[PDB]
Formats: sequence, C-alpha cells, structure tokens
Amino acid sequence: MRHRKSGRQLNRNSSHRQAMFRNMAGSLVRHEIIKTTLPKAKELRRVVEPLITLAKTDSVANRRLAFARTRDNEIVAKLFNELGPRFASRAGGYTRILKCGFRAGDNAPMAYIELVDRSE
Amino acid sequence: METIAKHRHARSSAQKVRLVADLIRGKKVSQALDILTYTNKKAAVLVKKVLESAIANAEHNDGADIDDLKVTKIFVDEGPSMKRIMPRAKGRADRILKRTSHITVVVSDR
Amino acid sequence: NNRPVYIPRPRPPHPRL
Amino acid sequence: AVQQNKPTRSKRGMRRSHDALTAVTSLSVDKTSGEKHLRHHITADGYYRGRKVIAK
Amino acid sequence: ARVKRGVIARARHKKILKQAKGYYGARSRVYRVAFQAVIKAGQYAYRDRRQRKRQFRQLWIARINAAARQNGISYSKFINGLKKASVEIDRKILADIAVFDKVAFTALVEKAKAALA
RNA sequence: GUAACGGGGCUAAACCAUGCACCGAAGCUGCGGCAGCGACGCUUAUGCGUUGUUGGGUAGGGGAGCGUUCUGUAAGCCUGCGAAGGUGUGCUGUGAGGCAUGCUGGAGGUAUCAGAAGUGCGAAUGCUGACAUAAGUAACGAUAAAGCGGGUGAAAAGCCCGCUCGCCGGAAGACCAAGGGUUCCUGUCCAACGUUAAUCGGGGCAGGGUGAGUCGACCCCUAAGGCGAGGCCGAAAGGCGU
RNA sequence: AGGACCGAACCGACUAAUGUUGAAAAAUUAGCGGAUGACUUGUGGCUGGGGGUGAAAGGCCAAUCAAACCGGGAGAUAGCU
RNA sequence: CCCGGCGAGGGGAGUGAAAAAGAACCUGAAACCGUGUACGUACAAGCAGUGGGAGCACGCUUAGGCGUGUGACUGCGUACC
RNA sequence: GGUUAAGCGACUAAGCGUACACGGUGGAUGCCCUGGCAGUCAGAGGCGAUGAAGGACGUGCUAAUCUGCGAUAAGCGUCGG
Repeated sequence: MRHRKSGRQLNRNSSHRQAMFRNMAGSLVRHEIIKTTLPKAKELRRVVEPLITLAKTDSVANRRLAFARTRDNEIVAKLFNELGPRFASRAGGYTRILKCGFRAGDNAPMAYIELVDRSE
Repeated sequence: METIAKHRHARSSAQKVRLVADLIRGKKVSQALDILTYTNKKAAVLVKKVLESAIANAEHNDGADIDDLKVTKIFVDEGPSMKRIMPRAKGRADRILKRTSHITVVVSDR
Repeated sequence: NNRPVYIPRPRPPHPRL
Repeated sequence: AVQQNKPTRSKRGMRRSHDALTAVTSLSVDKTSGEKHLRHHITADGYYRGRKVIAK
Repeated sequence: ARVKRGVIARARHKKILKQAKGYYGARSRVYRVAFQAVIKAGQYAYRDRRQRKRQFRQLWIARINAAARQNGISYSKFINGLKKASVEIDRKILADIAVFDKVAFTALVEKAKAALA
C-alpha cells in the first residue's frame, strides 16, 4: 500500500540500488554535472546532498565516514577541500535538477542534475 | 494546389501511425511541426520527415509563402507485409507479420 | 509457405467412463 | 479463454476510440531566446528561465 | 475442354451483392453471408405483401372507429347501418373521408343512424 | 424472480340460455397477368369471339429452358474516333439471363443454327495465396547489474576509450578430439536479420589471412570386423570362407 | 579384500514447485540412489522386421512399435460418415 | 534541382501514346484497412431484415412529386447445409 | 417590453452504421508464350576397356551461375557449305 513510505525501488534489489546510488553520487560530485533520468536524480538527491552536509564539517572520523560512503579516496579528497568552503554559506539545496526532455532509446524522462555552482 | 508527399514502405505500422496522424490532421503547418517535434513517438519523427518534405516541395516546386498553408488531407495506410517464421514451444511454428505502412501528406493554402 | 509438418498428439481426454 | 465468434470492426473501432493521444498544447516561448520548449523543461540550445543552465 | 468459371462466379456474386446492398455489417460485404440475407429478405417481402393488406385494414378500422366514436356511434353500429342502407363504400375511402372532410363523415353517420333506426 | 387468466386489470371485463352487429387466413368472392389438362365453333405445324378445371411440396419420375471453352458456319461481322476483363446506371423476360452506356483498359472478340464438355460451388473438421479476429494483448527467451565522462554519428544506455559496481574462475578460463567450412582481420552500409534502436555483429559488398623432415594426417603391422583369387553351398540373386 | 561405508566428476530420475499455444516435442531449483565395480564412457564394428535385441516392460529398433520407415500391388475394401 | 540522414522514398524536369507503364513495372476485382461528403445514433434490448414511415441532403420539369442516400417510430420477424 | 411559472423543444459525436468519390495490401479475370500432353509420317533402337552413362576439379580480360570443352581445356588441324 505504501502509506508514507519513502525510497524508490528502481526495479533493482537493495545491493544493486545502493551500488548504483554510490556510483552515481561519486560521478556527480566528480564532474559537477551528470545526465540521468528524472526519477534517478530525484532519488539521488537524498544521497548526494547529505554527502555535502557531512563534508561541511572536518575531522578524522568525519573523513573516515565520508570515505566509507562513496568508497573513493579521490572523491573524499575533493570534499573537505573544495566542496566545503564553496557551500559553507549555503544551508541545503546543494543540487539543482533541470528537465531536458526524453531519452531517445526508450523515451524515459531525462533531466540534468548538478550542483548550484559553476558561475565562473 | 495538391503538393502531395508520401513515404512508402515505412517500417512503422499504420495502426500505430494513425494515432500520430490524427493529432495533426487539419492543423496549421507550424502547429503540426511543433506537435510532431515534441511528440514522444517514433511515428512522430517518421511523419515529421514527410511533412518537411511536403513543405519543401511547396516552397520549391510550387508557390512560396508557406505561412498560409494548412495540412488538409493526411491519412495513413498499410503497406506490403513481410513473412517471418518464429519458432515456438512444442515445435509449433507461427508467422510474424513485419507490417509496413504508407503515409501521405497533402498540404494546401486554401 | 509450408504447411505445419509436425503436430503434437492431442492431450489425453479426461476419464468419461 | 477464446472467442466464440469474431467481433466486428464497429466494436474494434469503439474499443480503439480511447487509444488516441492528446496534444501537449502547452508550447512555452522563452523570455530571452524566444524558443518553443516543453513547460518546465530546458530549451534545445540549453536555455531555461532566460539564464543558461547547460553551458554547452 | 477445360472451362473457367471465374467470370460467371463473379457475375453471380456481384448480382447477389447488389441485391443485398444497404445491409449492416458483413451482410453487405461477404457473399457467403449476404446470400442468406437476400433469401430472408425475399421471404420477408413475400410475407409482407400479404401482411400489408391486413395492416392497412387494421389502420382503417381504427380510424373509422375513432371517427364514429367522436361523432357519437360505434364502429359496428355504423357498419351495420351502412349495410342496411346498401352502401358499398370501403374502409379506405371511408377513412380518407373521415380524415379530410368531417361534414361528409357526419352525413355518412346520420344516414347510417337513420337506416338503423 | 410475481410465474397455475399472457400482462395491465376486471365484481362483470367471472359462468349458463337466446338474439342482433363487427374484427377475424395466403379460405371464398371482384379485377388483371402467366402455364398445363379435356371438349366442342373453328384455326388445321396455330390464334383462339371459348368452356370447366388444375398450379404447397421433400425423395422420386416426366417435359421445357438460361450461362461458358472449343469446332463448322467464319478469309463473313464489330473492333486503335477503342475488342476482352473491371466497375455503376436504365430498361427488358415467371427465370437461369439479355441489351446500351459513364470511366479504366488496350487488341482481340464474335451474330444465327448445329457438335463435345474437364460446362455453372455455399459448405465435404476440403486444397493453394492473401487479409481480418482476438490485439496493438501475452511475450521481447535464468532475478550475474549497470552508472557517469569523452568520441563518431542525423539520431547513443547497448557502437569505440577511461573510472567505478557485479558474475564465472575445476570455469561462464586456455588448448584441443569429433563436428561445421571462411563465421577469423581490415575498409565500407544500415536495403533484410538481431524478438526494440544501432553508427554495432557471427548481417550486405570488397580485400587479406591457414608456410611443417621434427604437429597430426599420409605410410609399416594389427585386434573386433569387412572384402575375398581358388574352394563349398544355394532356383538366380547370392551365403560361408582359405 | 569387500558386486564395503560417507562423499566430488560421472550415471539415473524417487519427492515437491514452475513450465503444458513453455527457455525445452518431459526441461529447471533443492532434496535423491550408485560412485572400484553386474560401474561408466570415447572410437570402430556385429545382431535387420514376424525379424534383431531384451536382468523380460509387449520394453527399444533414429521424437513413430501388440509388428519401423521408404516405393509398388493401390485410386486395396468400406453394407459406414 | 529540392526535401531527406553523401540513405530509403517522395516532390519538380525530361524520356516515353500512356510513368495511378518506374523496374515491388500488361489489364488490376474481392475479403481487409482510411480520408471527405449527406444522413442517423449517447433512455434504448434480441438473425439487425421486410411493409408503412415524418424529417434532412442532392438535380428535375413544373412549382407536385419524382431519381438516389440516410432514416427516428411502428406490426411482423429465433441465419444456411 | 420586462420579472416568475408551466409545457414543448432543435443545435453536440468521443466513436460507430449506410451510400457515394478517392486511396492502399492483394495477384483473381482477360490476352500471349520460344512450356507441357497425346498422336500420324520415317530413321534408329543402343552406348563402352582403341575407357559408356553420370559426376568432382579446372578452362574467358572478367568475382559468380548456365552452356561447350579438357593442361592443345567457350577449344586445334584438313576438306566442303
């Protein structure tokens, strides 16, 4: 019935879904922008944004937890080094989703998800 | 003025392309163009190509000023069907009909 | 356009005796 | 689990009547570029709400 | 001498189809099914060529009864008065008169009453 | 589901006796049209100024007719100012049919009387080709699993490269034996196939690729077994066997 | 030593479930019995139809067996539909 | 020559008696699938027809019906071998 | 003329049915055939170890099939038309 429950299935088991979210979050934070289906970006917000929230603070344990999540030393290095100060003054809403039509292969809702940055 | 245009031996089925054709039947050229462009169907682009061919024919082989043009007669028709044999269970053999359709677009100013 | 050569034997009828 | 008799083209058309699609009829013109795009979607060139969003 | 019957078969099929033209569904498209319709249509026409006489007699009797009851006499009494007066007019002309000219029907009714009484 | 007047409904719109009227069939009568049977007044291979009667029909029996291929008629006739087929129309005959024509067609057809049928389709769970039905429904072929970025391309989730996630790993790895015959590599394309797209392929076209004294086959010998000079046997064929 | 014991490959299909126009014209998952001997398997042959073989069920003989398949008698015959 | 994807196909031009003779190519019907026209249909039950039947849309001489299509409603009407 | 009430009452077609005009799949009918069937008139009734019928591989300027041919290989020599 799913009354008030949260968390999409995406036609994948728990392990596959968590691995997909981890990889997508890593790629998104590495490239500052990615292209993915709208449901994927909607479910990926709840994963990526807490990464930035955690990276706001700096400490040994915080670094270890940020590594345990996203399993990427380079990604955690980028965090706490550029992702922290550039959003220290922003409270929430670290990501932005822009719909970009439908994929040609299977007509799926496509949308670009990116950080609120890149004003160079 | 007829300025006919058609795409014979199209892969898309007539039953599935008539749905797209009905959307643009009797509408202005620009409205039909944008509707086909933003329609989420393969038949949408399939018939948008034919519409572009028809409007180009009107521009070049016939009178200019495509602004006052309307898609008067548009209809989708079936075409030759190709027989394909698909194995099934229990050794039974069925025949797959690769259906093709003929689409015709007629655009006139009046 | 060959007619189906092999046709499986009919399912055995239910006991109606 | 099978039809006793063949339905007619009239009933077939009546059933298919509801299969027709509906046009979007919601073409939105960009304030700056003046380009048509789906409502709440970025333009093909990459312009949304006047400001650029794709930078490509 | 081999003889091809395609032309004759097509001619007969076209004759049957044109006879059956105007029917609903496959009855006007399929020769095998349209043939039944034309035979049934002919049977219905044969039955109706007789049913029409009695149905028109029914309608005329109803009209005459209505007119007679409006004028103040029953249909049976009016017919009996006409027969006693030796009038050979029929229901069709009687109904036409009743529908169009009221004075003529009043004259008929009064003469019938005079003959009866 | 009222359901034992057809229902409505009826205290006469219920039952008995009588009478006068009407409805009531394809029954009778009035008119017109068609065909058979017998008669007499006449025509005499046929009309009847006629007369009486018959005309529901399965199996079955008798008679009279319509349609098409071909042959004689017929080297005659129509026909490129339009034949045959196709497609609608108006007449016409109790009928199978016949006539003329609007448009397509493009070069064959055939009057009247005769001769022979592979001579007339609506069925036989009939045969061949095509199209509907279900239906735009199941399904899209082990629940090992894809994402992002760049590139080509008109189009990218599946084509090429990089980082991640996952599976086999006594195999889901590498060699072969048997079995296929160029599917192997490159260039080139998405006409058809891949249960979708594809720029990709074990798909279409072109080109290249298989190097042996030491690998195997080939060759010497041979088991099971085959053939079998002569020989034995058996109607022939042929069976056994040195 | 065991026509031994538990148990891999290998052989077979005893139970349940799915699959009956299925992935497959008897298949898949887990259980299941043998797994050094009457075991199994690769290769090459022998036993050919009222005949072969058969730890024998009327079982198998190329998806067909109380008498295989192919061509002929043969358009067998049908008092039957 | 143009659209299209240096495709397929189509539209213009030309050849050709004819290109709805374009190689998926003589004549080119049916089942089947659409468009436009006129009518009817969203309170009305059943071999979907027949007889009557008002109205509407097309042309006629005359100014009324007549030729065709549709046909609400009404009595009857349970396909073929 | 307006307010209120009662009665009557068309104009709608998501789609569908009929008739017409135009389209498409489709290869039926019409016409033609160097293709088949059966005969009459005549020949002959065999081919072959001086290697038969039937085939593999090759044979052109040409990648492939048909046809003819065989390392003298779509062929060579003599004599005639």
